[PDB]
Amino acid sequence: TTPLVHVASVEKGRSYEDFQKVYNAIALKLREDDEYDNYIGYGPVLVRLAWHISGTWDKHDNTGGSYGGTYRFKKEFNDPSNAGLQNGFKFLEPIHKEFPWISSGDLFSLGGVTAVQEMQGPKIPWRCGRVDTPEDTTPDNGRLPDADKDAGYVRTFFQRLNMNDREVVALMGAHALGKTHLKNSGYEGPFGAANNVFTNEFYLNLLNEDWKLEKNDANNEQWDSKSGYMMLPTDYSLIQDPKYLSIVKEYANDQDKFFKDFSKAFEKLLENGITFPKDAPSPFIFKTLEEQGL
Amino acid sequence: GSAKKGATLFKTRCLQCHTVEKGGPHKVGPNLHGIFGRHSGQAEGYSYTDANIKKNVLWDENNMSEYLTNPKKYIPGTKMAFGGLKKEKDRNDLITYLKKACE
Ligand code: HEM
Ligand code: HEM
Repeated sequence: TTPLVHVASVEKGRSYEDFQKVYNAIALKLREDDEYDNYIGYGPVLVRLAWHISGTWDKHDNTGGSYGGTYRFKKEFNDPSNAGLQNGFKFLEPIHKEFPWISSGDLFSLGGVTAVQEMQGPKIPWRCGRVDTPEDTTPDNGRLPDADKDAGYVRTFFQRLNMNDREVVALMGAHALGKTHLKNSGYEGPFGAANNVFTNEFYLNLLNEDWKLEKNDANNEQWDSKSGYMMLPTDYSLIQDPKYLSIVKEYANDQDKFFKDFSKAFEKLLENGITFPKDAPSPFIFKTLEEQGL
Repeated sequence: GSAKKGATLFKTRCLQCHTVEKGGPHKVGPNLHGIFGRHSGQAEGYSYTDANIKKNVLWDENNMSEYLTNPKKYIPGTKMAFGGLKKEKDRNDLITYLKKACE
């Protein structure tokens, strides 16, 4: 029949300016709804939503991924790995009604990019053209990674998304943002100090704080610092594996580099599984609220 | 402004990096006791960026409002990783609370 191929197809008569206005709506809602999750804001959950809709991809048969907007169906919606993302979905709801022409995949991925940018992270080039696919194309539950694992598991899992060591370390830096919630994932607590500003604090914290491995209220084991942070076992395994450890120290010493590699990795992530034709526009870099004067 | 609402804003948005009480521990950022009417970059025992010291400003309610609106804008090169209170109300409330909290 031939391998499954997903050709990027730009929304009819839409262009960069249109997508900037979607971005603006997302960013403005981010700025204004600042009470959510005890004043963390929606940023981190939008980033997590974009990663999760993307992280279902399987490079071997092109089954998962962002293209199909499949997060909009119950099977994928109620995936236990995805508990809590309904908040990001509901955030993005009024924006979808304002721009009904945008495909669901384009909207989710754009949510994540906007969040990373607004939170003073690096600029992330973004490509439009994802197309909504039928409910039977939705990936089965269980494609997202588990937290109670080691470095070997992490490296192996990321092979499926075509990510190498540097890309994995870079992407994991997103755990600078936000927190774990007990009712969502059986883990509880802030990953770091700046909850909604994108920094290299993940690396610095991993290396410089004093961590202890203990059981939380769900009887899950997590690493807690005396300074009040927490890390999942998968996070901490990035200092337990020598090759990972090198890269960790690298990003800890150089935020600029980390921003560059993260931008590359994140865009790759959001784009895995997508074939962009020749006629396709160049990737879009969107203007933050800040550089529009707000 | 509402000192109580300000107390909530501090607990959720500043406390992870600052304590307020006298002789309070330095954390991510410096202890903020006595902050108003003292020069920036002057907490004893704390290691500031040179940018914070170079800014050289006696902290008061207006400059505090400005800083907290956008800390990187008021002190470029600052290491305080904080987005900014973008609602004037919240700035007034926070500063009200901080006024008494750190006396
Ligand atoms: C081995 C890889 C990973 C594991 C095991 C993992 C696991 C988790 C878990 C269990 C949570 C808690 C969810 C909750 O309780 O609300 C979480 C939160 C989060 N994850 Fe990861 N994740 C991984 C990779 C990533 C990647 C690659 C990204 C982004 C590119 C990411 C972004 C986030 C963000 C931003 C949050 C905080 C969300 C919020 O505060 O609401 N994660 N992660
Ligand atoms: C509205 C919330 C906050 C307020 C009102 C606040 C208060 C202040 C004040 C008044 C200063 C100047 C201190 C001086 O010059 O002696 C300062 C600096 C600093 N704060 Fe914050 N803080 C807040 C949130 C945070 C957060 C979230 C972090 C870290 C994630 C942080 C970490 C720091 C650091 C590291 C400095 C020193 C900056 C430098 O030396 O360049 N603060 N803060």
